[PDB]
Amino acid sequence: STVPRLHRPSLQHFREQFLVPGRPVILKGVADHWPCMQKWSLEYIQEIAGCRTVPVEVGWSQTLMTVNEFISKYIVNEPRDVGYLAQHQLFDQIPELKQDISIPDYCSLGDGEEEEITINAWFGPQGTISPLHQDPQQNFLVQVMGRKYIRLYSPQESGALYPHDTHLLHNTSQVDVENPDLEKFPKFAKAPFLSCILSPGEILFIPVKYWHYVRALDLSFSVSFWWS
Ligand SMILES: O=C(O)CC[C@H](O)C(=O)O
Ligand SMILES: [Mn+2]
Repeated sequence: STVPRLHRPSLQHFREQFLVPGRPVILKGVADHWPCMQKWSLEYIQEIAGCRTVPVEVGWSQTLMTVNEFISKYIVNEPRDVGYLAQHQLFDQIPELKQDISIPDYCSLGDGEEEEITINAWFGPQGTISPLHQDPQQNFLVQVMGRKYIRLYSPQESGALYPHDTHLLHNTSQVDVENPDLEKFPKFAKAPFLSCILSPGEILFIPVKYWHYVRALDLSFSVSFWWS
């Protein structure tokens, strides 16, 4: 089915119908007027961040380059390979940018301290893919630029997702969601799921341990908040 979209639900409604039972939802009307939504053009990103070093996932390999280099080589003109400025705490590195986002009020329903929320940037061209995996905290994934196709499988379906057997990769599925090898992974075909296209100004709540797969449909910038 499709992930439900709710306009500014109350704290109590979010807590009781989504957070506690662990059900995904898209929050509308919450981040849609954060400054980032209008300010973060490529040129703005170059002006504020261009000379800073960032980690870039290529393909598979992990490298380092400036933001200006990342934009030149992997975004504009005609890139040779897929590169993704993924899972990077850009807002700790560049506090000016932190002024363009906010901590969602819903995070205060958690048990953790605000100081310990991890804020990551996800900036890349059309076609970046984060394979199906699960994380150990709650997440608000805020879409700023472009759209993402997202598939969500409940932790109750873990047996059908064939996690990798190493402790290191045990949080990641062996299956390629959009082209699954059903000869090797036959249980995957019948596993139920939710999906959405997440658009600018929308927030996706990914419950703790919910399996998620993400493909960028356009040049994309997302900001995740990992919280408890
Ligand atoms: O947006 C992506 O490509 C991955 C999002 C990530 O898995 C998260 O935990 O926020
Ligand atoms: Mn994740």
